[PDB]
Amino acid sequence: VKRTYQPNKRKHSKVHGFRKRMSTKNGRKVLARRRRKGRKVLSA
Amino acid sequence: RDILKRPVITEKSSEAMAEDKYTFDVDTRVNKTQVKMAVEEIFNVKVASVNIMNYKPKKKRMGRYQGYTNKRRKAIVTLKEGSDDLF
Amino acid sequence: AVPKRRTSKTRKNKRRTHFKISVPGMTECPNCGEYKLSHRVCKNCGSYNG
Amino acid sequence: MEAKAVARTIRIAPRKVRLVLDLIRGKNAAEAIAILKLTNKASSPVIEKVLMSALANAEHNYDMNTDELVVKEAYANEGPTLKRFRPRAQGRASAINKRTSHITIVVSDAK
Amino acid sequence: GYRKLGRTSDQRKAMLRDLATSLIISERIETTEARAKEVRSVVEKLITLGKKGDLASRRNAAKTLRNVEILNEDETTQTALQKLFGEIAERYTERQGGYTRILKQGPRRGDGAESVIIELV
RNA sequence: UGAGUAGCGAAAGACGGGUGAGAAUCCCGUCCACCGAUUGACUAAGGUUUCCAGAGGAAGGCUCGUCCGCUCUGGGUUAGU
RNA sequence: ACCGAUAGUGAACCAGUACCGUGAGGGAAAGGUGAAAAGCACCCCGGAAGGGGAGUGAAAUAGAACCUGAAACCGUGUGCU
Repeated sequence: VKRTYQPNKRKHSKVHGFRKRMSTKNGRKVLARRRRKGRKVLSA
Repeated sequence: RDILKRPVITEKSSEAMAEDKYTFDVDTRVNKTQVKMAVEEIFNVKVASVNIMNYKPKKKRMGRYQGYTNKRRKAIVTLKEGSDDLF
Repeated sequence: AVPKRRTSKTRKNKRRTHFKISVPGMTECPNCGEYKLSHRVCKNCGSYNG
Repeated sequence: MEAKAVARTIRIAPRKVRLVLDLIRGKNAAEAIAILKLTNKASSPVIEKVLMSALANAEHNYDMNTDELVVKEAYANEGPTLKRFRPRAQGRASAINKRTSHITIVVSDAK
Repeated sequence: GYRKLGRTSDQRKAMLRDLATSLIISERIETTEARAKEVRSVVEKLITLGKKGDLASRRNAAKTLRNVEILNEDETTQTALQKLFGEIAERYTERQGGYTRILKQGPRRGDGAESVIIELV
């Protein structure tokens, strides 16, 4: 049986990366909500 | 300049192939062209070739505080003339 | 099939009446002086010598 | 006069140890070492090391001869258990208990 | 047969032959009580073929004994078959049956099995 | 509580000699058995020190353990192609 | 005429941290030895662990799993039956 999560370094950085969220206006609001809460890592 | 940080003395690369090669520690933002010229400026020797490698951080203190060890950059030089780069 | 009711301390202690073990059935060897099993060798200094 | 010796944090489960302590209870000090040495339970070498040290206290600290020592009291108490998990089918998980007991041997001289 | 000893047909014949060739090179081995009663008959029948000495007896004994190099002779790589028909057969030339003796030791640790010692008388 | 009950996850092991408080389970030797368009030899992704040596046996290993992909202390990745 | 560790902020604690999800996101548990470490020198059994004495202290059944120590529950003796 084949599972639903196959790891990938490039696909994880090209969709949820820091530069990916800093290119859109709605993604810029995601980094702000995590700074307000105080998370350790912002984009991953 | 002070490119070299510390000398390394171990079982490998020291007391074995150490009479003709020397193992040093440098900063993590230097290339072997500077490492070659910096050795000749401190010890007045002539270097044949330089080999440099990198090391990733390694975990430590398995238990309460689980942190990471600093990364390092190891260099190995070979001299054609001269010796005694350490004592 | 699941138990319909809880188990008492009385019913639990009555069932374990015969849940015991017996004495190993040992004798004395008149060569090593120590206790030992029957039809076997003295585990200390000595032998069977039957 | 008495002499005690306690073993704490013994990994063996308690009710597995009580089956052997019901054999040396009331016997002599010589008849009990043999009963424990010629049996093949898991807690056999553990109870013997506790009964042996209880006789070493009766001769060093207290002053009495071990020629007529009898086992006066033997019992096992509970201890802090260890909680573990065993994965089962369909994602369920069961609990596993790594229990612990406290062993106690009391010798006397009957006087 | 007599008792299955918890194995299958082909595995039982490979184990009984392993113990018989071990009682010839060392003359004393430690085993289990149930397996000691079975190898007791395997070795006592091989000594009977050694007292005959015929070529038909040497070939009827090559079906059981494994090919091992006993150094009991201490020279020339003597085989498990060459020790038989020789010093073993000379020791029991007058004895009529009963060339095996088993002694009991006690239940072992972690198994509760009866350890025994079987040796040539 | 059910209960000292179900289970302990496809499979061939035997003996002698060592180590040690303690060995069916660790080490060495011999015999036997299994795979062999693969249970063998190289590599990409992925994992991220699990690699090596000397020490340790509380917890983890579905038993044991002197052993370990576990614990502790030092080490180990060299390119003009 | 507010709370006193299941309370009071999710967080008295090295917490938005273990941890759980591809991700946006969701989220705990864990305070108290003594006035002062004065944290049990030495002896005995044991491979260790843990104990029995002797000492420290006003108190060690105050020995770091350390103030008081309830119930469920698991035990060891005995007076009647």
